Amino acid sequence: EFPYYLRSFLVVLKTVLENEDDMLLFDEQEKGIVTKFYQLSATGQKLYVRLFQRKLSWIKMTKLEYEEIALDLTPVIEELTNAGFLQTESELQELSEVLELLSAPELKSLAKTFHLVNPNGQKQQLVDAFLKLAKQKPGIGAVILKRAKALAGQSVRICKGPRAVFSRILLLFSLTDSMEDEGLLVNLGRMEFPSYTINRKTHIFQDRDDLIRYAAATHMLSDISSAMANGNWEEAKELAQCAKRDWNRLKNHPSLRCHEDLPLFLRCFTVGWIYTRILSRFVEILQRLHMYEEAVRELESLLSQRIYCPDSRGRWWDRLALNLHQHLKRLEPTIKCITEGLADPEVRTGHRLSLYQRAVRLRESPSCKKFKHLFQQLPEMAVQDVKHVTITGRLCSVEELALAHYRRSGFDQGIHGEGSTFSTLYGLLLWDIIFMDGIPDVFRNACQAFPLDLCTDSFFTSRRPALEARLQLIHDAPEESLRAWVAATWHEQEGRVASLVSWDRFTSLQQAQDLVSCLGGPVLSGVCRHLAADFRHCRGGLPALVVWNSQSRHFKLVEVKGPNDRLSHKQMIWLAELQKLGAEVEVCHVVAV
Amino acid sequence: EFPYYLRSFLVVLKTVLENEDDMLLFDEQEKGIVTKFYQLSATGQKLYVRLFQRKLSWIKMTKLEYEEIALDLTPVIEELTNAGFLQTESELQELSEVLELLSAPELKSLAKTFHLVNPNGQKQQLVDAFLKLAKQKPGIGAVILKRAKALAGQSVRICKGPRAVFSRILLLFSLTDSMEDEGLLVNLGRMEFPSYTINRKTHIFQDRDDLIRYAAATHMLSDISSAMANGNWEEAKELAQCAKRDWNRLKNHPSLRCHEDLPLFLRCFTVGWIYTRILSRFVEILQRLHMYEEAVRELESLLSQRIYCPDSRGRWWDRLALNLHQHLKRLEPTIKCITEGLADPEVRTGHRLSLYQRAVRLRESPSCKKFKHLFQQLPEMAVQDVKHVTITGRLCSVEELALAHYRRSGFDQGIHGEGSTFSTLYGLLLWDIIFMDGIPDVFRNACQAFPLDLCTDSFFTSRRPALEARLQLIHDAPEESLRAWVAATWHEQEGRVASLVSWDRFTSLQQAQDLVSCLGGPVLSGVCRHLAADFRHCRGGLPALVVWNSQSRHFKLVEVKGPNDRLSHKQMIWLAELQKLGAEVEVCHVVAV
DNA sequence: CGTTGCTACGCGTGGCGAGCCGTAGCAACGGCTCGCCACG
Repeated sequence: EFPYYLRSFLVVLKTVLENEDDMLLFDEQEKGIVTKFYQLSATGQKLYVRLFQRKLSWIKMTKLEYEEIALDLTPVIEELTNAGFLQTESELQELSEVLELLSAPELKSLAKTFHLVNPNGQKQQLVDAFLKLAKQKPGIGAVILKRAKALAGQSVRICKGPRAVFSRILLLFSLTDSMEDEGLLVNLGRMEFPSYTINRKTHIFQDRDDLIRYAAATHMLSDISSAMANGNWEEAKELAQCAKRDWNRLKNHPSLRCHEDLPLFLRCFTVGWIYTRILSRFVEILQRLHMYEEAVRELESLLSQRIYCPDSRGRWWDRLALNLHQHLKRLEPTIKCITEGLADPEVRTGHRLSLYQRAVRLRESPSCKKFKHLFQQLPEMAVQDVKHVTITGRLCSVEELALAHYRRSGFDQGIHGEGSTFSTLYGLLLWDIIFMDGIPDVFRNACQAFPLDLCTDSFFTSRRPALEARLQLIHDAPEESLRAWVAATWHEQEGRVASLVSWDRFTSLQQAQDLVSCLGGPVLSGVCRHLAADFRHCRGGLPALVVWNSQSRHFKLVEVKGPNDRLSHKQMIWLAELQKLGAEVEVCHVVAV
Repeated sequence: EFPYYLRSFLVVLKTVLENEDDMLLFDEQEKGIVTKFYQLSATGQKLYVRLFQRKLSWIKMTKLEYEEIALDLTPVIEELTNAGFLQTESELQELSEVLELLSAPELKSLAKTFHLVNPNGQKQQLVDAFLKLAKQKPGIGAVILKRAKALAGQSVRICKGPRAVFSRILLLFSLTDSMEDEGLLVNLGRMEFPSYTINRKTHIFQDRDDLIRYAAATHMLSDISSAMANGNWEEAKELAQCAKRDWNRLKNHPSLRCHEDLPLFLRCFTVGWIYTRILSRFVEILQRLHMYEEAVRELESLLSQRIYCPDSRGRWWDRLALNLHQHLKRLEPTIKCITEGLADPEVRTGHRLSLYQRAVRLRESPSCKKFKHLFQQLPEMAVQDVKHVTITGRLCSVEELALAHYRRSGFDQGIHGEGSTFSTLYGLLLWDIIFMDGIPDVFRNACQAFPLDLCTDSFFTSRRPALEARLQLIHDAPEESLRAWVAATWHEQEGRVASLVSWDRFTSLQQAQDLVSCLGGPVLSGVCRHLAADFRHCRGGLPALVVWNSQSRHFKLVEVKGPNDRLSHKQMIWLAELQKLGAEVEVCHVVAV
């Protein structure tokens, strides 16, 4: 009667409409369209949202079925058409769009009609043949168009004007979903968020145009990503080349100056940052296509600016070196690269370790004896040793095999939760700081699962005195404090959606209390500090497993590796860090059976 | 020249005289008195009605002033006296009546005259002293009488014979005004009533005597009510005890058998029903006087019969339990009471909830562990949860504060109209059914504001097919239908007095149309069904407020509660019902500032 | 309900009447607040 998708869609409109500065990014005709949506019947609102969620393409009217809305959709379609929200096949004027609308038999039929060869050819071959055939001013395109429409019959499509309005509203509601591909899910009407106070101070978008350019970059990034994921690297390349063309064409626009003044945790919500991300995928595409030459200039270009994606610099330096070392075989620029990279303070310890490791390799083979004078800068960056055990396989999940073995070794409890285990404890012990008042712009509407600066260096620096006082309080805390604090947060917040916290990670509050008792205050303090100080990079390197003996309270943090799986650099940096806090860590290899 | 009070008085006489069966309830001398009234001059008719509206007591002739009738009333008084309509002080023969007529100085003067002590005592003390002094066959009463009359001077009083004739005529004209205290206002000459056709089939009063007994019960109920309202509970008790004596003295009279055969919506216009109401106030009086013992037998007596005031049974059961539980502290009869009450199908959901709530309380404390075997009958009567918000106070009207807050929350429209808002919409959407032909005895003269069965279960059952067809038609109605129907009734009936409909509740037809558009057909259908099916009990529990956003058409039904105000059971039953129809409901608490 | 001077003793509203040689008891006194009823 009042279905979820409509409810959730209504929440988003309400939120965005509520904020006057966001509303200044739309003109009067655009606001008028939201009004028109509100003036639709209920059955009309339901169909529009069911169609708005679908891929933007034409749909045959005989394929439209939503029994829960109406047994015959025709008058609803009619309402939406009169209101300017759907268009009918009278406005279907693009040959590609209609060729996309036909089934396989129909395309074949049309093919025979125009005497195409290979009519039993695949759809994409037919589509391609027809469009070429249409390129014979003016062309026979018009005739292929009318005959295809005769076949397709009555059809509707979501109009693009109104759709783009809702599209930008959606963007405004959840900015952290825009670059999510590579911080709007169904429950939105029903999920309870944490409490905090909205506090805005800074404009992200300079004007209506700024938002529109932002949104177009977003869609392009989404397009390119889609292509790459399906292995369509050639299409992925051309899309990236166009995106590349739009970006230079836009550089030195006055709006960019204002973007540069935003703090990093807002700056990721700007057009330039998005094109930088686009350029970064461009690198991967060039490599898949073996264009290692071209990949290197793009890397050097990315690294030559310092306004966008500083987080990415380590990945860039490391890939630049790899291309220089291996595919280009240029030994002296490679040394230069590693040394610049090592000097770059944005590079976190993982890539740093990776860069250094490559230096050692280069300094120690016939190929580079002569460059010896370029290796004296080398830091003494070392990472401490861990213990490795092996267990035999079975026919199954490698973590579950590990868990069974540690239960045989006296560790009757165990959790396979990766980073979520610690991040959940972090969440439970530091909730009121994660969600504290007084930090401008980190909470911009009432539907966030985290403060916007969470995954940014300024999270810690903006809450430093409270953090310093809380981490000291944890480090010294006796068991009973630890158990109590966890219970407090658990009791007061259970169910509330906080991105750090998985309410189902533990089998119960008691299990979580038992775990914090075994880990103890110093260890917990150490891990919470790392997560607060540098959450992106810490969450990823943490051991698969935590196991413990409920009698002795002996615990081990265990990383599990099956055949052909080894430690990444991140994992090596964090097993050592954990070891430094005095936790016992172990790597468990499952061997082929 | 032709003043309102006379016009209205003339309308009543005309109506009643017009009906021959009503006229059979008066004898020839009584009809003769109406004739004599008609034979009075105009100035005579005006004075009589101005005196008939006044309290029945003696009036000093030097206090009579009606300049608009005559600058000297003497010959008019003379006309009314000759005609037998007023009596003069020659017939003032009751010591109490004359002691009531004297001012404060005069009573003091008389007091000194008869050597009363405390002559500076209050009037009621003097009045009481004189009447005691008169009790010294025969007594000195005669002497106090003559000396008081010497002081009071020329005085007149409305004669009781003719007055009681007009009194019964008034009763006959508007029977729903008789029990109104606890369904004859000035405009009567000028108010336009709805259209409908008179259709009588059943005699309410068996004869002249029946009507007279009915009227005397009415006056007693009015007396007792007056007493209670002024906190004269002791006088209220004695009046009730006499009334109690008259009722038993009357039980098994043959006229009662005919009253029992009347449908409920006429049966309320009978002597027995009135004494039942009298007995019900008797309960409240006994409690005010802390006679909780006696209150309980009266309750048990009321509940032991099923012919009168079935509507009241829930109130009775609930008060019986309260007296048993709290003041008598009898735990086992209390359980019995609640269980009988819960079994009583006359008890509506409000008192039902109240009864159950008391059961839970009794089943869950040391006092009643042992009675566990008496609690197994317990129904699973549950009532769903609502949302509660709080806002800060200001120095002002709690509903107006709420309205200001919801305007801040984006609800630019709002109405504080309680039940009248919905009942007005009900009225506008169902007018021609509320006033339809074909239901015998619901329209008995041309001056009714509602069908007589309106507030009775038989309203719905007597119009069920038309109601079922109309509520289905509303449930499915598109916005444009809703707006149109409301406009139709508004246009055709505006001004006509219908008790359900407040022509001033909305600021205009358009506001009402905008509201019905936001509420939508299903919700409206749900509320109209409740009001049709059970109008007494539904109108009272409805939220103070309806607020809405004119753009999104989001609406909320809001109940407002200031300090020390909480939800009644009725309100809890109807917030849930509204919630069931999918309306969004909210309780707004204003907190002390 | 004060202040004080003398006597005796040792249904929603507005208008307006009613109410409130010292020392202890009481009646008059006005300003003020309340309740009742007529009225539209």
